[PDB]
Amino acid sequence: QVQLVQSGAEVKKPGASVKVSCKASGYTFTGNYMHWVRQAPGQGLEYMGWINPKSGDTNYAQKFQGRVTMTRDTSISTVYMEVRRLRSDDTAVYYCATGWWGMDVWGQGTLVTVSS
Amino acid sequence: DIVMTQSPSSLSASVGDRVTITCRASQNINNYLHWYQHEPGKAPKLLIYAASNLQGGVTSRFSGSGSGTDFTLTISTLQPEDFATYYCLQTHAYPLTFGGGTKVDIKRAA
Repeated sequence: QVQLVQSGAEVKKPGASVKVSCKASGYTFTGNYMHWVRQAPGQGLEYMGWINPKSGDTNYAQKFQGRVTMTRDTSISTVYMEVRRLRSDDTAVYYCATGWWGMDVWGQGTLVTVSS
Repeated sequence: DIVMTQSPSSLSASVGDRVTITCRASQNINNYLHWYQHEPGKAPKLLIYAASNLQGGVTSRFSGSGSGTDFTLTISTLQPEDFATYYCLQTHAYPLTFGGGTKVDIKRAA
């Protein structure tokens, strides 16, 4: 009964940042990596990167390196992804997912809309 | 990084057709390849894990085959509820990588 509960929809101006949350329950939180994926209108699902909640170590897919930061707050079993320098290309549904290794359980998604 | 090339990127078919979708890996990934169905507005749904294993609760009309660098997802007889975009996902190594997707459009025979 692992469950991931994400924060609600956000509306942001171009060049703003957004920080989306993912609260985990039903497993040892520091035990699994957390992944993020998004899907923007018309485009393919794309992998964003991962955070190890034990150490806070991260790595991002090349496309997002330098613009995306993942953090965690262990006291509340929550992982955050902050996306900076928002543009229309970033309007998308953002998903978190966890597993022993892969993406076994998914959050419900968070819509971010980048609007002029 | 491992690049997953998925084909077709889009196709139109009709109910009762066989659909065949491929993913080619840029290097050998053994059997560490999964197939997802995506309906925009829902999280991706796992169909096939480790190349050929049908997920509990998923219709046996879906089947996966292949190993190494060449993988196929077959839908035996297309149904209206298959309207979705399908993806392969390699889990051989991080960063994880999706194929570019196959948008399956359903056209009337009628």
